[PDB]
Amino acid sequence: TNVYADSFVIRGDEVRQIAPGQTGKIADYNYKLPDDFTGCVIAWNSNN
Amino acid sequence: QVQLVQSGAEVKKPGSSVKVSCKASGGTFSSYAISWVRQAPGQGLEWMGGIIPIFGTANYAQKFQGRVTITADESTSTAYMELSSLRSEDTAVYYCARREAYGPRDYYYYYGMDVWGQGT
Amino acid sequence: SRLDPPEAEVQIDRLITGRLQSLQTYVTQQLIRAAEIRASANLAATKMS
Amino acid sequence: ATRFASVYAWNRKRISNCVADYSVLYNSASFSTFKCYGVSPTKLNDLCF
Repeated sequence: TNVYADSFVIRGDEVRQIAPGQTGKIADYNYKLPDDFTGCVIAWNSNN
Repeated sequence: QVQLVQSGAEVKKPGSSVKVSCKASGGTFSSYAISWVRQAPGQGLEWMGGIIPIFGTANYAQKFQGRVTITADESTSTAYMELSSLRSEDTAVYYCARREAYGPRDYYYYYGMDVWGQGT
Repeated sequence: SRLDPPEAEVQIDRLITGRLQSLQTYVTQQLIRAAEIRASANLAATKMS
Repeated sequence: ATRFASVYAWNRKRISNCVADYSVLYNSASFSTFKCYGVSPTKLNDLCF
């Protein structure tokens, strides 16, 4: 139907929290993804 | 109660290295955000670095990175500074400054620089 | 009271499967027993008449 | 603490007869891992053990 592209910068150890069913400071207080999420989570190192 | 005092004043000819101490008496040491600052005569204060003794890591300003070495000796509850390659403009009074800590202590929640040194 | 909804869903689904299978077994047992009772009722009604 | 045990000879402290306020431990920012099994980490303060 439509696609939403959400974007943000997070900490390397915190990439694992951007997923359904996760807990932590980011998953709980910043960006919560639903458990029935349909989509793809894309991340890359942007240190440079 | 809690106070920070350092060693006296030193005079060095240019191109040498200067080491400045900072003693800590009272309170629970190694939780303080020990900071190093300076002010040129007739000019505003300029930062150079800071250190948290429990984390054992030292931060420096870009103007002084690679020229200022800062360490914190937890055993004596003291903080040390080593500055090399002194020049004509580098002469100034040097202050050792602390900050109260509160909270998780891994994330910055600190009070003001309530207590200062007597100069160097 | 002890598990958050993302995991609670798996543990509850496990409980649903077990309780639903037990209820289906019960109803099947009642349907077969009722069928035998039905046969007995037909015998009793035939004997009554 | 300041004298954690070795893993081959790990220490055990038993905690009893007290009120366990887990919002201080859970809401602390100082821990990097807080993974719970059997209970959820955000409902811990409503339970009794």
